[PDB]
Amino acid sequence: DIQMTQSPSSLSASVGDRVTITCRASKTISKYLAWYQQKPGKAPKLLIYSGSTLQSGVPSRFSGSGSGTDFTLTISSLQPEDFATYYCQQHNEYPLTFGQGTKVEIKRTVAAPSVFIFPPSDEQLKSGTASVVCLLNNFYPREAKVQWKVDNALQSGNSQESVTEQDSKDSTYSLSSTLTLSKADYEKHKVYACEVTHQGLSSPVTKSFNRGE
Amino acid sequence: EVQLVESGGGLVQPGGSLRLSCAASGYSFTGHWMNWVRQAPGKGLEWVGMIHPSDSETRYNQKFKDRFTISVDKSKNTLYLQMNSLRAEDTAVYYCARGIYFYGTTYFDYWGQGTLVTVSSASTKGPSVFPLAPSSGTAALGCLVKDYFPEPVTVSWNSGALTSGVHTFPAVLQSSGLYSLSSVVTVPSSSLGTQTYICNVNHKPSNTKVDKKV
Repeated sequence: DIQMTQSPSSLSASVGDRVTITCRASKTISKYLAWYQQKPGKAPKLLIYSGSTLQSGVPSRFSGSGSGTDFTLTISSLQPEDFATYYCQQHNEYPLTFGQGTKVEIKRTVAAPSVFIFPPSDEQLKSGTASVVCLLNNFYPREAKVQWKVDNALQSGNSQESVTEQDSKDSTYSLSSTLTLSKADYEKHKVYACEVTHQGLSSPVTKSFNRGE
Repeated sequence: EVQLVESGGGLVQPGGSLRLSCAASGYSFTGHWMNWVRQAPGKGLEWVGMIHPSDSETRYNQKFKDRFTISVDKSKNTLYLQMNSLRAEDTAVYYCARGIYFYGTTYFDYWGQGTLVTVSSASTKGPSVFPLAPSSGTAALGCLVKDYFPEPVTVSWNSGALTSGVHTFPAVLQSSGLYSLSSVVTVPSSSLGTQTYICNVNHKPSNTKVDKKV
């Protein structure tokens, strides 16, 4: 099979930027590469096929070039409606194979998260489980590092995160991390801390509580 | 005009099976190859295989040949995907897509809306809702919507009176096979004495509704 390598995985750009998205094939695919645009919850839309041919109706700011193993999709000047995920797909042989995608998001200024920690509720403790939550609010860029500490012991494997998509008004992200402990383990320890590393922070920020306070 | 509509998606247990349908209208059905393409949540695209409605000639992606059967009923303008012995990795949105097989091999000019297939051994269950209490000039509170299946739940605040600064996070699939999600909101610290905060949680698949004061 042909393996398609797409770069970058992610790009934050501004309206008006020239955007360059690349796809490399593991072996030659001649001139036959297609490009698709996909918006969240929607099907992919065809933009370009055979490397450089625009599908009728596709705006002229989209263009494609390349041959053999190396190909490019260009958006000459980014528009608001262009923020989206783009995929390449070789059509030189079977099986048909796709790149892993390039997500194009809105560039804005660095913003440090506001950090908050929440203890488990007394009601939950009655069920025999403790969930401890850490919120990282309204930050940019998306990359950030949450480390859980229990009585200063670094936690591993017992937390899960999720992240919102860019806020429609301020283009920031928010993230919650949840540490899950048994009631017994929770009650064996005093200090619960969420330590946050981010580009906007000159040193890691720690938010903590004491069990029972 | 070309219209493609998938149906048949939903929940299935590991080791189960499902038949998906794609109704293709608005053009000559027997004139173009039809395709199935699948896309796991978060991920990119995988081509399943293709069929020509005229004579039911097929070509499969090798990886799918054992467990997936593509068929067609040209009299009904309908394409099918029979998926057998299902497993967690089969969880994906499944698209039917019309092929242009002309320049080299195939690219896809029209797509359906997609139908979601979710493979799970969990059992239908409404959530427990727990407060994320504001700590003793901006404060954060929220609710933890824990241990429900299947997706989705909805969360509002103060019956929709509170919308500014709300973040409701994507659900996380826990190791138990049940989902959890948090919804948070930032508010004026001054308000915590005076203003009431209630999260309104709905889980339609179990007909569960919960209001929790925070």
